[PDB]
Amino acid sequence: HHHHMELSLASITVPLESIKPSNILPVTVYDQHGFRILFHFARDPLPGRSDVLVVVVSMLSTAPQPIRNIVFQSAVPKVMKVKLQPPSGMELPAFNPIVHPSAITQVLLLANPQKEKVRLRYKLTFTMGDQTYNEMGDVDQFPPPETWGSL
Amino acid sequence: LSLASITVPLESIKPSNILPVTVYDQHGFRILFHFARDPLPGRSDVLVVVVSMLSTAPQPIRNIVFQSAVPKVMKVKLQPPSGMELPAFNPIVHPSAITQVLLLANPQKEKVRLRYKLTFTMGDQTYNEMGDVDQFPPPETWGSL
Repeated sequence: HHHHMELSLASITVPLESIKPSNILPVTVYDQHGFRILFHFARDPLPGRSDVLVVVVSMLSTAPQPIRNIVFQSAVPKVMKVKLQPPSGMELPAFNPIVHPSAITQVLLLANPQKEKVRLRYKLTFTMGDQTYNEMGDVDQFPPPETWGSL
Repeated sequence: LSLASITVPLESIKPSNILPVTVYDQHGFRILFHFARDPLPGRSDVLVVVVSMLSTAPQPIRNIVFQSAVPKVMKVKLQPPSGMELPAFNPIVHPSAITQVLLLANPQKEKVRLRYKLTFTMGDQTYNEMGDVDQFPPPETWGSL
């Protein structure tokens, strides 16, 4: 199964543009120093993947300073598998009212064949000004596995 | 001074290093104050504030009106905002924001305390919110942000 989940997650790239996010309300995973991480949920737009949850991670900042070398990582229980696709970028500019704000996106795929409730551990690394922060935390406000295919 | 004749184009504003202030934050709708100095060297007495409105809501927010009042010892003027609607938040594209320039005249250099009246609509749900903001930087530092 881990080999069948693994085989099913290998190679595949689900492009940002092909995802149709559900109105499920976004979950705010981190929100400190003007830096937030949000999770939007979507159905896997590829066939035969009702047991796969797509998570579009959005990283935003209203900080007065730039944020550099951003890396968001995630871990999950052995019964299921998570894969992160490369992020769109790794930096955010200081807030600039002249222009529209910016965002980093990162597509997460979560294969949960046994349809067990999801409990995710994240790790966040970012540099603001001159201190590198190393945050970690938990997320569990995921939509119920049985719906995943109708989001 | 009156702010009747004073205008500060958005493009001329340089963001300070001062931590912004979150003034409203409900239903995924946030209004933040970012401070700046007065590019117009008429005097050191006016405080420029850029008001940013951002939404992470899954529906659009329409009919957005941010108003403000201040004690009679000072004046406040709000230039026309960049818009009056925000789209539903959509992670597939870049985010959106409204901005509105707010000017504060405070010659007596007392502690600024402001009151806002924010109205907007989310679908058919209507919002009539009020509040206060009293975390402006000390007026002694308005000429050096």
